[PDB]
Amino acid sequence: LKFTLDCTHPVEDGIMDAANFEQFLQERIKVNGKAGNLGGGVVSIERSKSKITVTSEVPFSKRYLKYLTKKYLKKNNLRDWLRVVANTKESYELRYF
Amino acid sequence: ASHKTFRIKRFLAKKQKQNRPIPQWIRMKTGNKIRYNSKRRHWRRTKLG
Amino acid sequence: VQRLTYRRRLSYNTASNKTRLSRTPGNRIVYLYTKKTGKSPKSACGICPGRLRGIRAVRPQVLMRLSKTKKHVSRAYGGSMCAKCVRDRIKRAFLIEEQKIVVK
Amino acid sequence: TLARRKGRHMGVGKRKGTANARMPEKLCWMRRMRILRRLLRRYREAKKIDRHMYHSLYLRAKGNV
Amino acid sequence: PRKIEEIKDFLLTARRKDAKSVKIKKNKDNVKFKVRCSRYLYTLVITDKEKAEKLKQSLPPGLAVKELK
RNA sequence: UGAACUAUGCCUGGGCAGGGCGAAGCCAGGGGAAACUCUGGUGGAGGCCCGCCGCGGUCCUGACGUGCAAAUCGGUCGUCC
RNA sequence: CGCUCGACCGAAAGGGAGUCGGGUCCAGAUCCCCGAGCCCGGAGCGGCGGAGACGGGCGCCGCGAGGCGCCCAGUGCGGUGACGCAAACGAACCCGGAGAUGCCGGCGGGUGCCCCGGGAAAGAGUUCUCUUUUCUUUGUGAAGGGCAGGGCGCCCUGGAACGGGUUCGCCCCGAGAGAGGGGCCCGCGCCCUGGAAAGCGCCGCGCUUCUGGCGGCGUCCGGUGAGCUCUCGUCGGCCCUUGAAAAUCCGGGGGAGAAGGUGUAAAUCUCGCGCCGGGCCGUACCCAUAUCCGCAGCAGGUCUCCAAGGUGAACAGCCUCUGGCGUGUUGGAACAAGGCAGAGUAAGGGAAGUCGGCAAGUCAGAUCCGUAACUUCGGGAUAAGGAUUGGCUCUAAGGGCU
RNA sequence: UAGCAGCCAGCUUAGAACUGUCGCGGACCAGGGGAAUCCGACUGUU
Ligand SMILES: [Mg+2]
Ligand SMILES: [Mg+2]
Ligand SMILES: [Mg+2]
Ligand SMILES: [Mg+2]
Ligand SMILES: [Mg+2]
Ligand SMILES: [Mg+2]
Ligand SMILES: [Mg+2]
Ligand SMILES: [Mg+2]
Ligand SMILES: [Mg+2]
Ligand SMILES: [Mg+2]
Ligand SMILES: [Mg+2]
Ligand SMILES: [Mg+2]
Ligand SMILES: [Mg+2]
Ligand SMILES: [Mg+2]
Ligand SMILES: [Mg+2]
Ligand SMILES: [Mg+2]
Ligand SMILES: [Mg+2]
Ligand SMILES: [Mg+2]
Ligand SMILES: [Mg+2]
Ligand SMILES: [Mg+2]
Ligand SMILES: [Mg+2]
Ligand SMILES: [Mg+2]
Ligand SMILES: [Mg+2]
Ligand SMILES: [Mg+2]
Ligand SMILES: [Mg+2]
Ligand SMILES: [Mg+2]
Ligand SMILES: [Mg+2]
Ligand SMILES: [Mg+2]
Ligand SMILES: [Mg+2]
Ligand SMILES: [Mg+2]
Ligand SMILES: [Mg+2]
Ligand SMILES: [Mg+2]
Ligand SMILES: [Mg+2]
Ligand SMILES: [Mg+2]
Ligand SMILES: [Mg+2]
Ligand SMILES: [Zn+2]
Repeated sequence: LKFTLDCTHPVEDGIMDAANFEQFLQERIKVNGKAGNLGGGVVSIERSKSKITVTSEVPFSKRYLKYLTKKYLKKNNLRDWLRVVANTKESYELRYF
Repeated sequence: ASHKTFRIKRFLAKKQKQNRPIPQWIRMKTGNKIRYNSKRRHWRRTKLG
Repeated sequence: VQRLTYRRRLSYNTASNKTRLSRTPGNRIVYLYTKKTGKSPKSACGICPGRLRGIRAVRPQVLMRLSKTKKHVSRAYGGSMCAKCVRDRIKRAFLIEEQKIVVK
Repeated sequence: TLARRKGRHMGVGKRKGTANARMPEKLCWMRRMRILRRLLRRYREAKKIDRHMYHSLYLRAKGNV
Repeated sequence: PRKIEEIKDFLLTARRKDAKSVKIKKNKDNVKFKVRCSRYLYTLVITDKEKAEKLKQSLPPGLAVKELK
């Protein structure tokens, strides 16, 4: 239902920024087979200070966020610099190697 | 095989202890007269039956 | 898929080298040697083909450790004769002993 | 396999076994006979057909009718 | 292993002459008392929580207890 | 002195994909005045058929022929409840 | 007290009571360590508990709960029944059961494996474009208790033709079906004790021969299948083939005997538990294109178990994952003749080659059509002779459950 | 009451359109056939 993405370490070192990574999710989240408008108002994404929260009424498997997070790192040529790890439940942190 | 009798296992134990090389001090004791054991057997070349 | 092996020296599929697959607590599938299936007793009449009832079906020497009530029934010939052939032995014994009174 | 479910890759030139090997005729008869007799036993239970009409349709179904 | 269901029967088996030790396993939903005997390991599954301490102190003296955590 | 090879017999164990033709028995529907017939389905018989492992060893008179081998190798081939 | 008694040897695949889970080594392991059991043997006290043990009939003390005397019981009990209860005396002798029965075929129950669905969780892979994607991991021992499931010519009531029940096939019924209600057996399936503490998966911290340790979270929800094996049942088929013995164990018949006289005794098929013991021998490794045999690291020979994904009828052939390996007693550089092999290919002709169609060439799967002479009527027969076959988008028919 | 609604589940068969160079058991797997004569009946064995 409620999942978060903790990316405080990469934005503190000045590699990425939560402002661009948030906009990447709005255009690549597939809802009901489509990626536009997030299927309406069912899937709402909120962006805090270096912490993005995704909530929805459909199951919305959390490992889909890890699928798009790694898809975001490879797109920015830093796939070999960060490691998407689930520190706690309903969470996803980005750490170094 | 893995299933041995006590008599066969006792027979293989003696042939295993006879296959030891000649002690080094025996060579100096005999003045290199007995240099190597003339009854050394190999498990591939000589079979004991 | 794993290919498991035997656990004893006997490497043939004999009548006593029978196994079954069991899943261990270590998330493995190993062979587990089972005992041969027992047979319930038959009737002493030699007529009824079905086995006896109320009696365990185990190996012969297993019957040494079982209790007596697990090896017979509370009837007259229980454990050695079926109920249908007991009631026929009662009627046959009574009716034959009655014809031997009429002759006198 | 998802395409073979729609009939693709299963034409005449994609078969190398006898029709009785691809689908056993003895098992198609076993399926159908378990479907009809199960239907006849439900109509007799629900009193849609009596025991006299059930036995007639049972023998008629045992024959290829 | 045998499973005891009554609390009176557990204290009756825990006071045997062959009672080696009693192990207390605190699970998430219940708490088990595993008394070790000569042949079997009797286990009393107590689903209640406050009834566990009322039975932990009810154990006879001289029996070694081991709290498994 | 030998049946550790092989020949035959005995005791006790093990093993032999997938397919094909498809016999008795049975069900149903038609023909008959009876004798009894016809169609479909079912059934799964056999020192039966194609055929893998197995077990054999036809042909090439192939390879090899001081060989891998004091009898073997390849394709092909016989049989495989 | 003894006829079946004629010593004894003879199976590391026959018979044969009882051990499984986790961990550990440079090499050991169902044997060691930890945990959980089990079997056999042993007991005048065999150490306790329970069973055997249920009390009645006459008078009084008595307006009472109970207490006084005599006498008589009591080697268990329930169900119409199949049979069930923790036990529930019993010799000689007899009878029976299990040990202990072939091959083949059909079907059904259960595991294992495979497959499908979670737009499931934890890591990893791919991202130039697309991919809520791809890959890996998602667990429970023996023994006991309970319950699904399967089987039963097992019992009671009752009574059948308008015969009915029923299988893929059969088979079943007045010597009693169908239906209703029960009993027993097998349960290796599921829940629980074991048992999560452990085992795997992931994450974090401490540490670099005590260090080689401590913590966190997870170990999930379902589906079916002409799927493949194993196994337990069940119904058949075949034989001028009938498809082992014995140790050992049990039940019954039998009522010889033993037990005490009013609360116990004899006896207890542990009947709930406790106590002691289990000696001797084998145990490493190879098991075969280098640990066996063939003079050898010999292209030979040598008995078995386990066995995945795709194509396909297939345990065929070709490709891939787990696992294994360096091409099988050597490397490098050339591509002459002549060989062996690739069953290499070929203009026009098509057996003129040759002892001879030797050699290899055509044909080949499957579907739909069509198949003579002859015959022992079974066959011949895949006779012969034709057509169709990819890919893609649809349509139609064949099910289950409420 | 010439049965309907909801839900679930696979695997096969038949027909049709379109389409590529008339190619489609595309590799692999995989019977040449017919008319007669001699001998042995056949399977098996050496
Ligand atoms: Mg040798
Ligand atoms: Mg087998
Ligand atoms: Mg048929
Ligand atoms: Mg045999
Ligand atoms: Mg033929
Ligand atoms: Mg062959
Ligand atoms: Mg061969
Ligand atoms: Mg020969
Ligand atoms: Mg040859
Ligand atoms: Mg030659
Ligand atoms: Mg030469
Ligand atoms: Mg002997
Ligand atoms: Mg044996
Ligand atoms: Mg080892
Ligand atoms: Mg004992
Ligand atoms: Mg009493
Ligand atoms: Mg009493
Ligand atoms: Mg007493
Ligand atoms: Mg036997
Ligand atoms: Mg036998
Ligand atoms: Mg069978
Ligand atoms: Mg009945
Ligand atoms: Mg008796
Ligand atoms: Mg070993
Ligand atoms: Mg070599
Ligand atoms: Mg040349
Ligand atoms: Mg050539
Ligand atoms: Mg030419
Ligand atoms: Mg010429
Ligand atoms: Mg010529
Ligand atoms: Mg030829
Ligand atoms: Mg012909
Ligand atoms: Mg003639
Ligand atoms: Mg001639
Ligand atoms: Mg002949
Ligand atoms: Zn009888």
